[PDB]
Amino acid sequence: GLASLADFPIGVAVAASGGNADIFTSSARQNIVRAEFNQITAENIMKMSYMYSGSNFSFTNSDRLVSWAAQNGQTVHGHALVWHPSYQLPNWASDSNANFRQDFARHIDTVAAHFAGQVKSWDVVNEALFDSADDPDGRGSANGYRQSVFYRQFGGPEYIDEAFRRARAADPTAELYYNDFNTEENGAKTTALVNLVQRLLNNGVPIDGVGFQMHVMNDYPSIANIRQAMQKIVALSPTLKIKITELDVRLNNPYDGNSSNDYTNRNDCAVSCAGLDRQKARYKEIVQAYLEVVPPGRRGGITVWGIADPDSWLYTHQNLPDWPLLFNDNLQPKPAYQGVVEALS
Amino acid sequence: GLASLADFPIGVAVAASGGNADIFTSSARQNIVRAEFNQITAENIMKMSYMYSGSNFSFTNSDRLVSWAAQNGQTVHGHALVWHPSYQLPNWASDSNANFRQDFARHIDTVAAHFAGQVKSWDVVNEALFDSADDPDGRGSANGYRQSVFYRQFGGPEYIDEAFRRARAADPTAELYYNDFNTEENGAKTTALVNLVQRLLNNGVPIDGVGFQMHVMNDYPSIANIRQAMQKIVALSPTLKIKITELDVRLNNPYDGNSSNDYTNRNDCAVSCAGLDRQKARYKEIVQAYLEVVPPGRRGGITVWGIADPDSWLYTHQNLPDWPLLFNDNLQPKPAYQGVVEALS
Ligand SMILES: [Ca+2]
Ligand SMILES: [Ca+2]
Repeated sequence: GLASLADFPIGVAVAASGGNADIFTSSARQNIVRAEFNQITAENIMKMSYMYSGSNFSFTNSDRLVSWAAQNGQTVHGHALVWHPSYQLPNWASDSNANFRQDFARHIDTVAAHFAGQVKSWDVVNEALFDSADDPDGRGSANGYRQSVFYRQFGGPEYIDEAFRRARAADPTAELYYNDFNTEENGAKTTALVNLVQRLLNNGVPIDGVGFQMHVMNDYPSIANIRQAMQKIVALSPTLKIKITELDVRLNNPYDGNSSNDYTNRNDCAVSCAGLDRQKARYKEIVQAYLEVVPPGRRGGITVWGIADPDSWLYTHQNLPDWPLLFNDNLQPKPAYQGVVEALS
Repeated sequence: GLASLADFPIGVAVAASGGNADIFTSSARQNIVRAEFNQITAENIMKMSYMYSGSNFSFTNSDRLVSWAAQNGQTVHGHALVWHPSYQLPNWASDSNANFRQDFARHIDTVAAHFAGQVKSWDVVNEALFDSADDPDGRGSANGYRQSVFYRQFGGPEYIDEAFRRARAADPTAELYYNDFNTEENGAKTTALVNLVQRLLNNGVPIDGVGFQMHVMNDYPSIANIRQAMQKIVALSPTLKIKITELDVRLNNPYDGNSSNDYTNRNDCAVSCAGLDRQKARYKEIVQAYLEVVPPGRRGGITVWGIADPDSWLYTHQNLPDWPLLFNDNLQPKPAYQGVVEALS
């Protein structure tokens, strides 16, 4: 399948929290992963709070998934050491906690050391950049940075340098990624990414690569913008790796000022519609831009953000159905799957 | 069923956009509606852009639903004449449209007149108040108002006055509501709701009632605050109705700073768990508060926001499973349903 077409990881996000998408329980999903992919990212269960039972570390459920990957031909991309959303914050990660920096170091040291040579790569820090459309903390932009509890407790972005350094000491074999979304738009957040990254390289911070989420729509951003965004990063260093971490492709755009081109019914694109054909071309042109802009030896992987459309976070979004992935509600390849094969080939 | 225990509308949101929850297609859902409820709101298909095919009005799909309702014992609550989210804006509702005010008028006048004796009540304006959590326009607060396209085009909140006057002229029998969420917290948004409603009452605007969406969690906000919030609005006018429009109850609170009390697994509360028992009590206490606070005669209805848990918008939220409604994944009544019957009894 897909993995055989590339010399770098071709990954998928897997669910492990019950219900239909559960990788342990869905032997049909297992067989797609075994046939098509060679790396897994935990969709949720390696997020920060999942490392804890109250205040003790607890790795039973995540060790389960990593041991599954190992026996099923998959490396694992660890997602994620440091990330802000309150639902996944350990209980220590509070403005009130005066031992915050200590508990922050023990987290990185303990988790990275625990998975030492069982995980290929980490999102060491995820989503550190201010995003106008996504600021739950409310605080607005601090020089390009999100003012999350980590920023607030460290007084600045130096929690980023510290997470890299600590992870690198704890596991000297792990590929260490900075990961974020909307940095492919080639706008203000892409510029903040380049400055973020230049600063870490200037400081001697051990970062191995930059992760682009790539949660895109069929027709936005344009690929010239995605191309340029990636080019700008590849230019920063002779060595720095580029990984597409979270690739999914929305047929619907609710931000384009045009409600007349929206698919509003679940039946619209269950078998055949123009949007599925554009989706084949859109997956194709992104994987092409990747191969063209990212030299061999610096390709960290392409990962798609789930197995089958009904598993997707976006199978609904903005009160609109969508069909964002390579496999359809029946676990059958979509024209999207072909676009990726044609690009990789 | 529930509707037989009250002398005000006992309603439910129904889906009609394909898949499992589609009311035209699920005889099992139809039978539940016929048994339990006497009012429907369309979850989606009565939103603004659904009234159009391109630039022309198209009432075909919404007429089918309204026909459905009248045939199966249901009144209809219209949702909504005026609302900001971009996914549902007709093509006219643009800063680039020199005819905005004309197109705005023609929308209200046409849709209201078209449903005139067919829909009992309207959300006339929905979500006009600024919410710190929910500002996609990016503009912040203008004196407690959301600076939506309607607010910008009017230079202020007088689009609200106009929408109520035009609905009243176009369908003089419809009960005319203002609807909003987080106004039950008794915080800053309750205070802005107070200003909003005072102003309309002051201007002589024909508002009939205030809707509380009531998207709550098991333990937040407290019913003391929910009680006082409603009291504050009942206090404004000797005749203003109160309606519960969008009631659902989350077991998971990912805002309480504790990731140790979350249910992370779809199986957690599939059969029984403590959250389901609290949920019975939560539904019960909210309906009791309603009955206590809102005089008979001023009771606009209680509506629950969907039929069965998997139909719910919150069946997943913040990456966590949830179980928000009165019927379970198997269309069996949950303890939630008893809490309602108890409060109504
Ligand atoms: Ca669109
Ligand atoms: Ca919680």
